[PDB]
This record gives sequence, structure tokens and C-alpha cells, in this order.
Amino acid sequence: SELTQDPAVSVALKQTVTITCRGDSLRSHYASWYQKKPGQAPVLLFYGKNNRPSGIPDRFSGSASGNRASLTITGAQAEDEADYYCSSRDKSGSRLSVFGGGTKLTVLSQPKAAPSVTLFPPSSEELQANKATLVCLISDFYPGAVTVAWKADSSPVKAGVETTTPSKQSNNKYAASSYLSLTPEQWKSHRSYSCQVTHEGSTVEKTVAP
Amino acid sequence: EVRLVESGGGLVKPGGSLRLSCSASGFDFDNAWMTWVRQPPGKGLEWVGRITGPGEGWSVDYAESVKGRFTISRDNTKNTLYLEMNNVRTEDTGYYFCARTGKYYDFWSGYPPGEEYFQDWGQGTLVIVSSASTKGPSVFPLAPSSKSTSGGTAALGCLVKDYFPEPVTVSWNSGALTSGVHTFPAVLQSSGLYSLSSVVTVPSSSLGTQTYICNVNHKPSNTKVDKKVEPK
Amino acid sequence: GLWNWFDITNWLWYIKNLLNIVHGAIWGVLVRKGLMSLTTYSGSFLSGVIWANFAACVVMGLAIDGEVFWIRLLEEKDYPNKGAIPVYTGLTTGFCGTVSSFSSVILEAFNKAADTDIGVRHHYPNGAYGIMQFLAVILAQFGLSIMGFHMGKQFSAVVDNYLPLVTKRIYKVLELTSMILGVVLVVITCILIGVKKQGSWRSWTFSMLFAPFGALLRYYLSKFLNNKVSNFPLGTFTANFLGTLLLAVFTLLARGKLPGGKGHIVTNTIALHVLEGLDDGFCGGLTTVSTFVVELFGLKTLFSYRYGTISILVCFAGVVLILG
Repeated sequence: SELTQDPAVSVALKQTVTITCRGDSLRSHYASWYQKKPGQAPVLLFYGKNNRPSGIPDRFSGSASGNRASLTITGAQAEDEADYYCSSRDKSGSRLSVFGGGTKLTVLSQPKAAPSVTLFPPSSEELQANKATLVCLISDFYPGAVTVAWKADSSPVKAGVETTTPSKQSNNKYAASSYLSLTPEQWKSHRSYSCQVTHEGSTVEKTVAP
Repeated sequence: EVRLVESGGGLVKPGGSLRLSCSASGFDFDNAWMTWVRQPPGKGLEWVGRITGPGEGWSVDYAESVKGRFTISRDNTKNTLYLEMNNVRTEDTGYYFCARTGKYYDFWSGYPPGEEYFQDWGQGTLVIVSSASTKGPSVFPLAPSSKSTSGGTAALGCLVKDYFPEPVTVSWNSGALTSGVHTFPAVLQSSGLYSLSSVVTVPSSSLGTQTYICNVNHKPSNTKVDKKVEPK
Repeated sequence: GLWNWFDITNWLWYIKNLLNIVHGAIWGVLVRKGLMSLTTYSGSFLSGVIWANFAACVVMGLAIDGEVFWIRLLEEKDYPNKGAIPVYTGLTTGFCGTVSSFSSVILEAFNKAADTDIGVRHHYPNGAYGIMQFLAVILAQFGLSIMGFHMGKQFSAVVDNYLPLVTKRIYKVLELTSMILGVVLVVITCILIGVKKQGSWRSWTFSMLFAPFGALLRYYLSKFLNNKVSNFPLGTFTANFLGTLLLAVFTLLARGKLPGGKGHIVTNTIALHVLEGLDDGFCGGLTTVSTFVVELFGLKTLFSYRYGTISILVCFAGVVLILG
């Protein structure tokens, strides 16, 4: 990870906000910035010291100082919600370029709502087939920054956990899901299995036991 | 009015080969760099490589995870960009974009060879490097956990598992019931088999009479399978 | 065809370094001579060029905070660095460097020594007094320089934690000073008698002309011949050695007057003044305590004392060799 970024940032309407790009090579190289809406081609936003292509609204201003590259958005409108990427030299003076790990921006169009967490014990129907998939249910949440953590009793597990990127809901909320592929033998070897989920610093946990 | 269109997608068996083309016009092409950028779905996009012009004799560059496995070459006469892949690993999947490259170097503040900025991008092409194949789906009844709640809104669905490729378009009661029916997006397991679960928002007062029959219908395999959800 | 980007950008960076270092040296020599003419002895038992180095370090203290790549290089770490060694070329090796007078410091120490061994080096009184004054002057110079660097770093932190006040606000003033220097160097130097009419006007002209060449020589020594042997940059050291021997030779040529009639030859106000301008600019732009201080207790833990001792002792031994 040559370049690092904040995974997600939230801001209300008409209020300014900044997106921070941190990297070692930014000391001797300027940055670039790319708005990325899903299913659309990224459009160049801001690059160099003070260069911005014609057509883009003035609200996107970027500054470079020290080992940071900052693009600050002034007055995020309805259509400004997207992912923003920073790109520059990977090694300080090499013939390459890289990109940051991702920065999801969310304009607040819905007051914050807690997710509806649901967990189902593995059905016996998959159990006789030597399969045990745990299905954790994440729906009706806003905004889209949820991290699924699976705990084996007090201990954790990562052996078989799979998580999907949250998507749209009919009422503009978000929903997602996670799966844990586990053998039936290890299913009965632990006291409890939980899929903790955290959203904007708030967490909800649901436990299922044999 | 500058536009770049990619072409040459489709599924590729790992270790195979695939050639990607990019149509471009409406701008000086013999003196402008092209850069291949890829994006795995749901993740951050990554750099593949760039190809130069007459400034250096059409030189090449590549990513540290790509160097030696890809090939970038340009045919100026046909005004098209070509990308060649061999020995494709499972990580190569995602959207491939070919974007024109700009050059920027301030004369007082900077360090050679300056930054690169892409003055435009292309619509994109999709490549899916999967070791799987056309296989029928499965139906596992997601029991609504008879204990659960008794007066609230419970949940019950189906484990549509091990189906490929997209989509499955699960149905419910042959369309009779739509009480909060969501078909969640499929998840990518290690074995490259798509799987998704859809749930109907059921009150905890179902008491059996509220019957929910679960319709699974996979077009690519032409498999039509039905399953019933019943609590433990 | 048109050009080659990977080469045109390298050439632009090189010419940027050249222009920045030349302008920095030219603008720093005038500050040096302002300090020197402002000696106003009063107290300051040493005085003269003593303050100049003390100034050069303090301002350099505001650069070493953001220098990084030099600091990282003198830390043997961080493989993916490969950065520019003298970042802030127009200020680190420029104004901060050219102002320093390492060769002048050693010459002052030797001159105040005044042939410590008057007739015999074995005698305790004369030798002890001479070594005492030499150690005192060297300790004063380097301790004041290091203290100035320390206050520079501390004040840099104290001003940085509050507010940067936009860095480019200093970039604009640097640029406007550059245009002022260019305009002056054009008009005043071009509008003059062909024999470079005497007075305070010519007293700085040849020194100004010779200073940037010495600064360039030190810069190329500190970029090419540097980092050739580990923990011993050897670039600044060879630059200082060349500067101090050159200054000693030309001071013997001017002050010593070994034939006796060389002063009579330089009675004409050309031969002595070209040497004076050389002393002002060339050896003064080739020897830098500011880069020397950075190589000192800034970083290079522990081993720094070895570098300082070897540099000082070899320089003093050389300038003694010119005596013979």
C-alpha cells in the first residue's frame, strides 16, 4: 500500500469537507484526483499545483504540502457522491504511477439509521451434506460503511468469511450480507458464533449458538 | 468529443490468453500516451501500464504484479491500442480502462519525470478470469428459526448457492407475495461460485398459514428448481 | 521526434538547480558582506565573519525540518527513498551555504594563532597559549554554529505548530528578490567604466562574479562525490579542503609576499582586488559550515565526532603546510 486514504467520509449538504491522500512519494511529486461514480468512467478532477480542466465546477480545490495531498470539496451537492482517488508516482522519481486504496464520499440525504442485524443458524439441510454456511443479514442502514467482524466465542475467525459490497435499497437505504463457509465439525466445536457489524463508530452484534 | 471504447472482454480460463482493443479518434494519436488502468469489482482501481510515443521510441512500463505477464503495444496506423495477456492469474479480473495520458512538470517545483494526469477515460470493458463453468444452482431452505420472535417481523429466505454465471433472478410465490422481498447481491467465494440469499420480510405471526414458496430459475443452465421454506 | 520527455525533464531539473544555486549564492554573498562591514568590533573578541556563520545556521534551521531526504540519507534506512539529496537547492546549498565561511574560520584561527611556536615548539608557555587560543576560537565558532542550528530547529517547530501562513507567500518574495537581483546585476554592472572604476562599487563586483562558480563547484562535489563511502559523505569534506588550501595559498600570495615585491606588484588596484574578490566569493562559496552543521549533530549519530575531528585536523595541517 504505497498510498493510503480514508476509506469513507461523510458530509452534509452545502458544507465543505476534505479528502486526504497520504504517501511518501508525494513529497517530491504532485498529486492527481479522479471522481469515480459507479458504472461510469472516471473524470479527471484536479492535478498538479493549481491546474483544473475546463468545465469542472470551481468547488474542487486541491492543495499539496508536506507528505500529504489534500483535495477539499466546497459545498458537496447531490451529484457529488462518488469515490475519489489520488494518483502519483509510487517511488519518488520512478517511471510508474499507483492509486490509493479508496475513498467513498457520502452526501447525507437521510438521517442516520441503525442496521437491521439478523443471523440464521445453519440449516440441517446443508448439514447432512457436510456443509455449514452461516448467513449474517445486514439491511436498512445508512451510510454505506459497514465492517463485518466474526467472533468464535471470544476468539475470532476468518476461515471462510465472505462479505459483499453493500448496494441500493428501495427506500434509498443500503443492504448487504456476509457468509461464513465452515465445516460441520468445527461448527459444533465453538460455544457461539457472532457477526459484529460497525457503522460510523456504532456497532450491533448478534449471536447464534448450537 | 474525444472518446475511447474498449473491446475484447469475456471469460478466460486461467493461464489462457486474451487481446484487448481500444478504438480512439478525434485527437492527435501518434504523439499522445496511452495508459491501461484496471479495477477489480468493488475495490480500488490499479495501474497496469503506459505506452509512450515518438519521444522515446514507444517505450513501456508495467506494474510490479504485472511485469512479465502482460504486453502493451500500439499500432499507430490503425489508431487503436492493443493489450495482450498471457498466463492470467485470478486477480486480473475487473474492468479494464484505456485512458489518454497527459504530461505535467512545473519548471520550478517538481522532480523528474513529473506527474501524469489522464485528460479523459473510456467506457470500459469487463473480463472475468474464473476457473468455474456453467453449473446448476442449489436450493437450501433458510429456516425462519421457529423460536426467533413471536410478535415482531421475522425473516426467511433461500440459500441459492453454487450457481454461475449471473444472474439467478430468484422469484417468490410465483410473484404472489412481495412483502419486503429483496434479492441481495451475490457473493464471490474462493471457488469462484456466485451465491446469494433473498429474504421476504415476514411477520412473526406466520403460524404456518402464511405460506412462502421459493422459486429459483437459472437461465444459463436452464434449470428451474423449487424449494419450500419451513421453520424448525 | 519532438523531444524526449525523460530527458527534457531531467535537463529542466538540472537547469533549475543551476539557476537556483547561482541566484542563491549571489544573494547570499551580499548578506555576508553586509555582516562583515557591520562588524563594529566593540566587544565580540573575534568579530568580523563570526556572526555570518551563526546567521547561516539559524535560517538553515527552518529548512532541515522539511529537508528529510538528506536526513534520511544520513540514517542508512528506507530503501524506497532515492530522493533529491539537496532538496531546497536554492536555500540549503544556496543562501545558507554560500554565507558560511569555513575556510575563513580556519584562516582566522590560524591568523590569531600568529605562529604559536615563535622560536621553539617544545616550550610550554608559547605552545600552551597558542593551542589554548586556537581551541577557544574553534570551539566558539562551532559551538555558536550548533547552538544557532538548535534555535533554528526549535523556532521552526514553534512557528510550524501554530500556522504555516501558506508556504507560497515566501515563494513570491523569493521570486521578487530574484528579479531585483537580476535588475541590479544588469544595470549597475553594465553601466560602469571598462576598468571597473574603484570605490565600493568594484569592491563587490569581482567577488559577485566569482562566488556562483565556487558555489556550483561545491554543489557538484556534494552531489557527485558524496555518498561514495558510507557514514563519511566526503563531498563537503573535499570541498572544504580544496577551499582552505586555495585560500591559504592565495593569502600567502597576498599577505605573505614571499618575494617581498609581490605587494609592490599588487600596489596597482587590480591584482590585489581580484584576489580579494576571490577570497570573498570563490573559497567562501566552496566551504560551508551550514552543510557541515547538517552533517554534524543534526544527524549521523555518534560517528559525527570522527568526521568533525578529521576535517578540522586535516584542514589545519594543510594550512600549516602552506606556511612551510
